[PDB]
Amino acid sequence: QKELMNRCGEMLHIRYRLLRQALAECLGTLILVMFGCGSVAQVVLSRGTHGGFLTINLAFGFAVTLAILVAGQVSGAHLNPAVTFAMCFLAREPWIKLPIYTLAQTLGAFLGAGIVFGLYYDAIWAFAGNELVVSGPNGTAGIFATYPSGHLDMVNGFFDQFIGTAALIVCVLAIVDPYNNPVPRGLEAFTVGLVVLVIGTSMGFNSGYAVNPARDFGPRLFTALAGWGSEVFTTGQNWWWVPIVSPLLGSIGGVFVYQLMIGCHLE
Amino acid sequence: QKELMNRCGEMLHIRYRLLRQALAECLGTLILVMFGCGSVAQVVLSRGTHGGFLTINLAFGFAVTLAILVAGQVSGAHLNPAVTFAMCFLAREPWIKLPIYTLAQTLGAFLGAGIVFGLYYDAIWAFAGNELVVSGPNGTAGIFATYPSGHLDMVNGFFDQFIGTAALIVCVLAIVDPYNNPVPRGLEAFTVGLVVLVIGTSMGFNSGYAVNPARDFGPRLFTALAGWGSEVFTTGQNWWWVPIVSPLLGSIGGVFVYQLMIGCHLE
Amino acid sequence: QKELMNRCGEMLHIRYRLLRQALAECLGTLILVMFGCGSVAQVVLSRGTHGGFLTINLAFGFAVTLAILVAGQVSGAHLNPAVTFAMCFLAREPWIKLPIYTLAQTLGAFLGAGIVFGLYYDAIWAFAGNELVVSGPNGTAGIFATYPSGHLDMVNGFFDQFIGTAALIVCVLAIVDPYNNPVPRGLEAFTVGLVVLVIGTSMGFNSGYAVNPARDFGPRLFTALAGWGSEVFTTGQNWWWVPIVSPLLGSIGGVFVYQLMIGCHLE
Amino acid sequence: QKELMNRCGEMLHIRYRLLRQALAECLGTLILVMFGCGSVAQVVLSRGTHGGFLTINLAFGFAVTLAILVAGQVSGAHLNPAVTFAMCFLAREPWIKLPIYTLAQTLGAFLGAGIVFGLYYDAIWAFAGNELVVSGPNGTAGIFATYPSGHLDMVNGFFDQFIGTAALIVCVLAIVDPYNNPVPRGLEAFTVGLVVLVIGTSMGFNSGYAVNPARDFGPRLFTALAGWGSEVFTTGQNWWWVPIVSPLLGSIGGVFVYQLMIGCHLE
Repeated sequence: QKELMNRCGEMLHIRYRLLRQALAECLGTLILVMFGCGSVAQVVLSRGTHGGFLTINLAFGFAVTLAILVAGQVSGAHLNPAVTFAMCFLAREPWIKLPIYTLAQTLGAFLGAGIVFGLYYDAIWAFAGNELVVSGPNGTAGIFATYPSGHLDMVNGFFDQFIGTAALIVCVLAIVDPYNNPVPRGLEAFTVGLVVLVIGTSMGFNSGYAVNPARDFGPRLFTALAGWGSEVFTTGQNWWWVPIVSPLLGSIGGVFVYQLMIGCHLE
Repeated sequence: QKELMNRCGEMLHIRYRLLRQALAECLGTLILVMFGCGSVAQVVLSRGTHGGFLTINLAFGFAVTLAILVAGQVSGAHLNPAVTFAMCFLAREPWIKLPIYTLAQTLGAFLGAGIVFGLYYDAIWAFAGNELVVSGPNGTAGIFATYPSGHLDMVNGFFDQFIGTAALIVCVLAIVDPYNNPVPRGLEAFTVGLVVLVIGTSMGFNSGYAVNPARDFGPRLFTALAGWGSEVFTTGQNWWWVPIVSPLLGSIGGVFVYQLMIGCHLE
Repeated sequence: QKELMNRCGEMLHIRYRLLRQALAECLGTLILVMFGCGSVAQVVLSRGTHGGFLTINLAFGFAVTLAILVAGQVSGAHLNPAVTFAMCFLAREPWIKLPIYTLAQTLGAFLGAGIVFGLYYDAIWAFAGNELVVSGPNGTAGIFATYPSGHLDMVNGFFDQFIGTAALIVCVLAIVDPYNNPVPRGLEAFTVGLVVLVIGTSMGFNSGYAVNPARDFGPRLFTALAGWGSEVFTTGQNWWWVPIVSPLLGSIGGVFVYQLMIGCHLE
Repeated sequence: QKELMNRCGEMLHIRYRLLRQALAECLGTLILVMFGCGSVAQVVLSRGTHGGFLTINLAFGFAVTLAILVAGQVSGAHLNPAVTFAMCFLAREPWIKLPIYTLAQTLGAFLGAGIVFGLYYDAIWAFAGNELVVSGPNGTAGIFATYPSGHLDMVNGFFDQFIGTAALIVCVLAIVDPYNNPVPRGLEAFTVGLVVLVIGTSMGFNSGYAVNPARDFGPRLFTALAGWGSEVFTTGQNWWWVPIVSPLLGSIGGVFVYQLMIGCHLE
């Protein structure tokens, strides 16, 4: 039966490399969101019975590792518009793929929310008694997108994502640096996956350590059309744009931090 | 004394390769079930005193790694009829070993339940006061097999295992792909073990993330003969066939997902 | 100042290899017990405030990895009389070092208890109000040695350690097998450290997953002389000999299990 | 745009190697403190809702791994004056960089506290109602620096840090030993990161497993100027000097322990 599989492989073969990389980013971000947002639903819908916040940190951290193992060889497994912006800002990848990856990263993250919604369709609907509440004691929209806590304000929420994304790029840039290799080559999947693991355990209290415009805006746009309504965007004094603008500004901020102390003074 | 050991080794040497691989699968699935179902008994019989659900996720995830380290070099450490079905569907392994591995995977998983039952013989019997209850406040059958929760329905339970198994095959296929190696070769034990770790932390709320017909039907058949009675099969509106049919359909579904976006468009 | 260090190194150089390996086993078991029994004191004296049972599993599992990294190159990091008995039974190491390693493993484990006692000297004494209680609500002897639970009986306690040690040897033998290498060579520290991690999360409910005569009898003998009295040995219907006799019988039982299915039918 | 980046790289290039290593230590300790002290604020300000003590252990343990991945190739990622003192005492690194690294390690740790303070500015101020309390039910100074518990005394606190640092150097020396390599070269980031993980789970109950004069005195000096006042230094019967003097004495104590049993008797 290998003759049919090889025949199907040659027909479905994609000549365009750019579209091949965008297809890998859709599945790479799908795994990250399905295994990440699905973990939140496991600890929110169960009210902590099936795990606490450490379950979210372990699943979100190791979902990046698995997403890198899946789409790393094809597209580089950027998995983040802030990460893609950092690579483009460093003259490492063409600027033409910045909107291509972002469009391919928002998708898949949007699809990953639909998979999580279909995975917990009965639990989500029975959480608030055949109704959808954006936030509160029976809030269900917090599973997909990230929302500020009661203590968090508008100014602190901006710097919460800025520091989270800057610390992500600083650690990511050191891993992907060709001249900075304190670890044998090929272990970039586990090392980058540890960065998201310690970010959730350190800066995941204010909002939910989004630090990813695709991971946040993607499922947030899904919840608007799924039935949560327009209240998703207006929650937290129009919080929806904070996990988008701030991580982009945090990427260039984290690019400068690494380059000024270690990146430029190497070799 | 090495002369006797070498003499015993040559006598016990098995010429048939297929039977050698089936013998490895029996011990490979035995370790997976003994260390997996034993973890559930540690957190169910102790009522959360000796660990929560994160204990189950860590033990189930790392039991696959140890089972791969034990039987990986001999049989490939399929450890799953859905995984074996995916390999056969991809023209990677002969179809003759699909029933051979499944028979060898149900066994060992059945034996692994007996080892767990003998490990917690006093705790299981004293859990309900010298009696066996399939489900409820003193339910003991949920340690071995997986049962749906109160919120889970018949339709959602089918798609809960379908999504769990499809996400397992997608991540497994990327690891075992000869042309998709973002990680140095030989680390397949740890990478696959992380897939089960994040599946339990993401989709382990609805039923218990079976995603393995051998890991579910094996000990479930043990509980029927151990003393739990025929109520094990009739619990949850005849739930016993869901962790069997759905993961098989989820394997081919997950095979298509990986091949269409990354698998076919490689090299 | 390197001249003095090199001069001191040549003077202190040990010609005897057997005594060099015994010295490594004393420090190897010291790290395992200090980081293992110290973890129990962190969650028992704090009444779960500074960690649950998962803290014990992670610390005990990763203490074996660090002890292997410290004494692996010198003595092989057996760290267990049952493991040493398995190697001697397999004609891999001389029988002369079976009592030498056991004497060197009981020591260090005894010293590791003294370090833990001095680490938590104030917490241990203030736990019961300037008194030492072997077991109960204010029990402090359970930190060092392992004691059966209320549900555990004499017969089940024997098979609890037998299954725990047999599963340890089966996974250890597959790692140290020269012809069974599904993982790149040199990762034996992390792979063996995962075996103890999943044993604590699976079979650590009945008694405390001793599965190590040196790790159990060592600090238990320390508690008798530290002030706990002879009640340590008579607790649990003379439980002290169960974590000694059973793991030794479980090592040869686990040796046969691996050899009959995978060990003999290799290459 | 690569022409501008290369032009900027040559201008910003640093000729002095010693200043290049000090710049790496500032960012290396910054990551360790930002991801370490930020984890404490995640579990203290949330009152355990967003994680327990295991969150601190995982974040502190893996922050050393990420800090080594960032500054390991440049300065060696000492990250600890006790570690730097151990290297200088072993005639491995020049004594001239002992005050240079310590000054560069206190900084960054001081800056890491400011980043954590700005990350949780609203949560810290709202924790005690627009006020700063050093210790108590609303204590906020314990996030940055380490303070003794109620049971801990002056004598035990000295030996709590002595044992913690000695066990750290013993495990660190075995990893960085050129002649003691039971693990493939290059995995020093993960192996050292496991040492801090098991130290927090074993000896992190008495004070908070400081075992690092830079990680403790750095943010402690920040809290004095941030608004906590001079009570930070006088808390716990002048505890501030214990995490400074004791780890330095524990480094040479741990140097002797490893050298006498394994270090000297090698090759």
